[PDB]
Amino acid sequence: DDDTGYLPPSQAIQDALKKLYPNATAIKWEQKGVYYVADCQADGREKEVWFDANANWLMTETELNSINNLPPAVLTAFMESSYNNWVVDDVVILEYPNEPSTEFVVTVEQGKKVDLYFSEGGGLLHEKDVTNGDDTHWPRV
Repeated sequence: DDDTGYLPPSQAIQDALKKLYPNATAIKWEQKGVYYVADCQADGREKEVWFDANANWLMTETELNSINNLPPAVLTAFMESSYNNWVVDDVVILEYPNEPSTEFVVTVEQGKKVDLYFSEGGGLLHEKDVTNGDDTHWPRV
C-alpha cells in the first residue's frame, strides 16, 4: 500500500512468474526487503513465489495440508523421528534454484516449536527452533 511506499513489480518480474508458473492464478504481489513475492494458487496449491530485483526466481513455498501430503520417504522419516509424537502445526515445501533444491518443512510443537527440514529422500537437514520471532521462510540469498 501507499503507507509503505509499495510499488508494483516490473513487467519483467510478472513475466518471470508467468513463465515459471503458467497455471498461477489469484496472483497478489507484495514487497519484502529486496524481494517481490507473488502469493498465488498453482497446480491446486497455495504458493508464495520469491523474486529478486533482477526478476530472478529465488524460492517457492507451497502449503501442504498435512503430513499425508509428504512423499513416502519423508513421511516415513518423520514418523521414525524423535518428533513423531509432537503436534503438527504446518507442512510446507520449499524449492530453490540451488541444492538441495527441495526441502519439506514440518512444524511441530511440544512446548517449544520446531521446524524440521527434510530432504526428498527423507534425511533430516535442519531442526530450527521457531518458538519465538520470525517463523517464516526467506530465500537463501
